[PDB]
Amino acid sequence: RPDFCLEPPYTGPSKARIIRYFYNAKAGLCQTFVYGGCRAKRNNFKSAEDCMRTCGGA
Amino acid sequence: IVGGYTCGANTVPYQVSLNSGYHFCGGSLINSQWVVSAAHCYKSGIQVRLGEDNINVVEGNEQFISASKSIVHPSYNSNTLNNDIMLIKLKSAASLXSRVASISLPTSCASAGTQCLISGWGNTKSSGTSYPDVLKCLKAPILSDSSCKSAYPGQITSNMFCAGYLEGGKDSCQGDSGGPVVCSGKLQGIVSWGSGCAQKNKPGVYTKVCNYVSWIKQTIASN
Ligand SMILES: [Ca+2]
Ligand SMILES: [Ca+2]
Ligand code: NA
Repeated sequence: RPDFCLEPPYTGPSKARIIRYFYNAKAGLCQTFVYGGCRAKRNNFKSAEDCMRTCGGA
Repeated sequence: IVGGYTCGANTVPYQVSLNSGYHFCGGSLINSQWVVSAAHCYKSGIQVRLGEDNINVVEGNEQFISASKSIVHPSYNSNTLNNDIMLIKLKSAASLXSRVASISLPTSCASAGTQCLISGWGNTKSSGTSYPDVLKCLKAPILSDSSCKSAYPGQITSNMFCAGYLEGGKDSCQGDSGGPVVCSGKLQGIVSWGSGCAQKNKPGVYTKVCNYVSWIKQTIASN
């Protein structure tokens, strides 16, 4: 099945500026991005630790 | 705010910033102890920042007050964004003067074409990223329900309304959510969502505050 850890970060339609983490497969590390507040995809984490635990090594 | 202008220090006294280690949403002060924002702006450890202009620097007119309560509308739907409204109680009453003041709730809904003031510390670019230090403002008209539904087929509920310019270039954006849309001195909208920011044929969507006046008054009074 498709690895959700490899999907580009998704900001969504809502207009909040919430800082979340996504696994950047190209760089091999969890990076920060702007989440709008709704319709979050799975490559969206509240902390670097959650991101590494879920997507580390993807 | 994309395509707007610098409001001027404390020219929008009811505008507040919701901070959780950084600015993430806006809000509107409706009385010394209550703020109206968006339901999708619910977040842990909210601190309401009043009297702000430059959100990155202490200028001397700020009041930082923690949220003691955050009541999301009971019918809020996180999938459709219907009923995107939240009431935040301040742990301690804010000191109102000219720089920190409440905005009146509407007595009736605003008609299409009514010019309003939209404000916030959100992204100022339609393509790319640029967050301002000071508060940005934008004059924009309420749009018809028909044009709003045409722009967003099957997404507009009776609790949402569009505002802006169809040609693009002027709109609210990420970081503006929860903020005000004031028309003739009344809070008619809450920055909610849209397809990107300032895109042609994609005006901003806002929570219709005029549909919640009774709920707002009763909820505040019972908390
Ligand atoms: Ca990063
Ligand atoms: Ca400041
Ligand atoms: Na200033």
